[PDB]
Amino acid sequence: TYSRQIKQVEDDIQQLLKKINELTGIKESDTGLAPPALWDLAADKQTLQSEQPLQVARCTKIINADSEDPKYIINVKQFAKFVVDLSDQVAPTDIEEGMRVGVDRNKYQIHIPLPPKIDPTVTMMQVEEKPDVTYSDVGGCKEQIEKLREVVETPLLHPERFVNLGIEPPKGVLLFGPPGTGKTLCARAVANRTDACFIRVIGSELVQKYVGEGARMVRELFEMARTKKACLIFFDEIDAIGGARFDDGAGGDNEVQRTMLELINQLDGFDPRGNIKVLMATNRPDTLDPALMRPGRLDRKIEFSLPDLEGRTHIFKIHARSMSVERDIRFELLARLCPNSTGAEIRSVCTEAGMFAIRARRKIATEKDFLEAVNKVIKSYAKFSATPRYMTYN
Amino acid sequence: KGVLMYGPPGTGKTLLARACAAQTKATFLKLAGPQLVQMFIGDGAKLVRDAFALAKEKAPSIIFIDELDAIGTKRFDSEKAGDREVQRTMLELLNQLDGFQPNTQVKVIAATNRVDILDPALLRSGRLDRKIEFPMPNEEARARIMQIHSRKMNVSPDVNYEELARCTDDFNGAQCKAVCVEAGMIALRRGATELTHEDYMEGILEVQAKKKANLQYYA
Amino acid sequence: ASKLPLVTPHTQCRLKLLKLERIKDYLLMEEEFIRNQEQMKPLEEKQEEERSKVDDLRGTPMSVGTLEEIIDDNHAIVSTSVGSEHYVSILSFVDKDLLEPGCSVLLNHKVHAVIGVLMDDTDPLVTVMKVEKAPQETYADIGGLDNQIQEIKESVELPLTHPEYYEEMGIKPPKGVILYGPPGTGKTLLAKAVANQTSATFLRVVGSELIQKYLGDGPKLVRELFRVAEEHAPSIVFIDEIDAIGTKRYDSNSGGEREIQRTMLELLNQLDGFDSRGDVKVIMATNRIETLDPALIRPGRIDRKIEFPLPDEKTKKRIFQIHTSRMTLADDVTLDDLIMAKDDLSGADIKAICTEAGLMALRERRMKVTNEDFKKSKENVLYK
Ligand SMILES: Nc1ncnc2c1ncn2[C@@H]1O[C@H](COP(=O)(O)OP(=O)(O)OP(=O)(O)O)[C@@H](O)[C@H]1O
Ligand SMILES: Nc1ncnc2c1ncn2[C@@H]1O[C@H](COP(=O)(O)OP(=O)(O)OP(=O)(O)O)[C@@H](O)[C@H]1O
Ligand SMILES: Nc1ncnc2c1ncn2[C@@H]1O[C@H](COP(=O)(O)OP(=O)(O)O)[C@@H](O)[C@H]1O
Ligand SMILES: [Mg+2]
Ligand SMILES: [Mg+2]
Ligand SMILES: [Mg+2]
Repeated sequence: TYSRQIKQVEDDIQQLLKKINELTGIKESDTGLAPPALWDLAADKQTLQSEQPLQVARCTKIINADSEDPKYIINVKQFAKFVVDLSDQVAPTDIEEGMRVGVDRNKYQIHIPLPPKIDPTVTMMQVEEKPDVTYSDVGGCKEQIEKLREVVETPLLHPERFVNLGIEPPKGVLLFGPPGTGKTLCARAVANRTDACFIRVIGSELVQKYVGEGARMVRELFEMARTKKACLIFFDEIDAIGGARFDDGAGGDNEVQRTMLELINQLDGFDPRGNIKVLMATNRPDTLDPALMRPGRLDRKIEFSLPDLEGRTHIFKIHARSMSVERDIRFELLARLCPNSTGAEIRSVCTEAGMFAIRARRKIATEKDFLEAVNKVIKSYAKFSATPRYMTYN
Repeated sequence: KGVLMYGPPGTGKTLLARACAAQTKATFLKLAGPQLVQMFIGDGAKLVRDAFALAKEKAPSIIFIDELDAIGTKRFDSEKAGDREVQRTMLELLNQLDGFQPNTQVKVIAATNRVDILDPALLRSGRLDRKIEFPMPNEEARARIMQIHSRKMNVSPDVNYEELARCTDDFNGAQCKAVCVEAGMIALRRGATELTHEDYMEGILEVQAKKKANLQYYA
Repeated sequence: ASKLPLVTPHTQCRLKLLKLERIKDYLLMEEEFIRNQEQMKPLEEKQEEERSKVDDLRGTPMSVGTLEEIIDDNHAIVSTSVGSEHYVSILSFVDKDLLEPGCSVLLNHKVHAVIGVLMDDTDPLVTVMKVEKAPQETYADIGGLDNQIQEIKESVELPLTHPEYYEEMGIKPPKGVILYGPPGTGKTLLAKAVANQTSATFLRVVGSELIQKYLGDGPKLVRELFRVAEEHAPSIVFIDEIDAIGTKRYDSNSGGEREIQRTMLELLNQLDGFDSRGDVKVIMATNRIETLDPALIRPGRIDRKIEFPLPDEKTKKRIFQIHTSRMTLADDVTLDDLIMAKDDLSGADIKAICTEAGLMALRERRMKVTNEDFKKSKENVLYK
């Protein structure tokens, strides 16, 4: 009944919100200013305290010290090199050589040491955040998980069963099979459960534009990794980063091989990486280099084969546990109809047959809705199939 | 002046170089292969002559170069394309080692695993003198190698290393070391504390990396 | 601003009357409280006095710098415009949330301290790849397919407009769509109809322009393409003629075939990486389907595979009806003689005849198109 009466009493109080919030100060949509009722801490005091007593302290880089005296040799970006001194506020302990320090603009003396440069394209490839894939989603390949999981996390979660027995456990592992088998999926489950830094690297990010540029990114990776206590490096699609050394005539693919040699040097020999565990995952391993396939770098060699029969029946129970189905369907009949099929196809069977239920009207799939999806995915897309020239890995 | 070690990659080449760094009390100085490759021109060239001037200063000093085929790739004539800058760091490493103004104060240890890649200008006789090769272990060394890495493990006296060296053919010093670590982990699965002979034989099947396909229809 | 998101009665109820009269009380009490601040503590205007205090703090020369790190106790290392970088402090009116490494900032002139941040002027490649307006007419312009028109709405349009049908089924929509067939059958034409209909941002790139001239510049362009696609919205990425990345070799590319391959490995990542993908649909189109890598066409990266046939002789008659709709067609012509002229004429051949026959009319200043226009049209278009 009171059709306008609720409306205009709604409208003015929705306006009376804005009409006084303009009288407080959030307005003047800025080009980089703050909320005005938030900066009141530095409004009178620290405006004249963080500015007028505090100075700029231009940052530099130290070449070396010398004996008998401080007399530090310093360096800046393009300008000259000076001979400098400390302040009183810092000890001469942590002014070690090759270290960035802040330096005043007048006397040129050292104020404070700095953290080193991180080369920010290496900073982005730290994962910081965990996916939602659990080992309960990697069904069908239980023995491959167990032989993997005893290398990555059991020395980290229990570093006493290995020490007191007196064995140094393996450090590297590669994961290889046909595509769509579950290689990248199983690596997501490791980053889910772990606790150390998980630094991922995709092998097509180390190809650079200059000469020797890509080999320096391999160092800055392992520089920040040795600072951490335990860390887990993930290499994906490493058939890009190096296959083999084959140089003939005109030197071709020479530049990528220097990046691959620097990676080999950071894994073995001469005061080693310590507590860093690597994890590669390739698609065709026949191209890879024999000096990289050597144990001590890539100890475990987990195979991801195609599921046999009970591997397949368990995958249907994963990708169709959460969908409206007829109760009386059997999955064991379906797994006999897909002889050499990947786990990726079995998911696409389940997602296709739900669409047939959405095609006409209905709300739950039937047994024949699966069979209409089997011959379309398996036997009608069989021209592509992606597998049979990858079982031979060529 | 100048030695060269070469061979298959698991035969132990770093292992002598880490041995000699612990024996002589001189200035040991180590290098990576692709460390002498820089974006700006002349920086890789300047980086070489700084090293042989620093080892000139410490008059007892030996210098080590690992994975020399990063820079020592054979030169080639090509139009329209081709790297040149990496040849500059090599052509000074030829000269700064041997040629004009020689010296006998530093010794060079070089380690590669492939030799046919290399430019013959650095295999001449005087730049790299003694070219020693590291073959794969024949039979008796494989008994000796896995005896070394089985030192810290609780091994029962049921082991025949002459048998274990003989059921491991075509391995190298890395793979023989890799058997001792894998057999030391299979016993942790079954809860045993000592090592038996069958733990090593199961460790060999993991290092060989066989493919399991339903094959019991022979014989 | 975002004061209350509840609207759910949607009637003349007392509850909608009561809720907003509660909010009427919370507003006026907030008003009358903050009214008493300037009554008892006038002390400034607060409209410009705190503003001009800031504006007299920050100098009239305002240099623009560049972040490269942040230390959280309001001082960070910033880069000057020259290259000599400093270690200045950060203010409190600086709203410390829009500070990423590489973001443009505002420094002081004297002590170079971080005053403000600057909005970015981006980008001369985002606006290259972003389709601004809707291209052309609707799905009614196509005619004759009717089986795969349903298929593309099934994967793109219906997941966006009706997000209820998949939830009641408990399913996720199919990921990738590829379109293949003989040349000129309407592959690019259907993607215009999707760009007509959708509300998502639509990104288009030819497969030929993925290849570059510098090393590593190719895979860098793929990484920043899917960067742009994710950072907007639900979005559609359309990649046209992706066989052209592999068939043609160009001497501008310094790396040979083993740089094309590293480009394809990066694209092979971006479709099914382990990173959380988000809401980005991918449409791909080609005519040489047997050439490209089957590792890229596996289910998981591309789910639906749609074939286009050559037009049938009753669907050809539909196409002549479409492209001769708004033209003053003289009654001399018979369209059925034009249908079986070529046994396998595409849909592109029909529009090529219909436009060129109109051009023959303007040579003689006419307004209608006769039969001998079409007689000399197919001699000009087809037979050469
Ligand atoms: N055993 C499995 N159980 C459940 N899902 C699986 C399984 N194997 C694969 N999948 C499906 O495969 C997809 C991930 O495939 P993944 O990326 O691991 O392929 P891959 O083995 O890495 O090959 P590629 O490198 O070509 O991607 C996921 O959608 C996942 O649902
Ligand atoms: N079935 C059709 N219905 C309506 N118009 C069509 C049809 N087929 C082709 N055309 C006309 O042909 C022109 C070109 O079509 P389009 O380029 O989409 O074919 P294509 O297969 O994408 O070509 P290409 O193989 O060269 O990419 C369009 O402008 C359209 O007007
Ligand atoms: N007696 C031995 N003979 C050969 N190799 C050994 C011996 N003892 C240990 N090793 C293994 O050889 C490895 C040395 O690596 P190495 O073959 O020098 O690499 P590369 O030759 O590729 O630089 C060590 O990891 C060590 O485990
Ligand atoms: Mg993968
Ligand atoms: Mg070595
Ligand atoms: Mg087209």
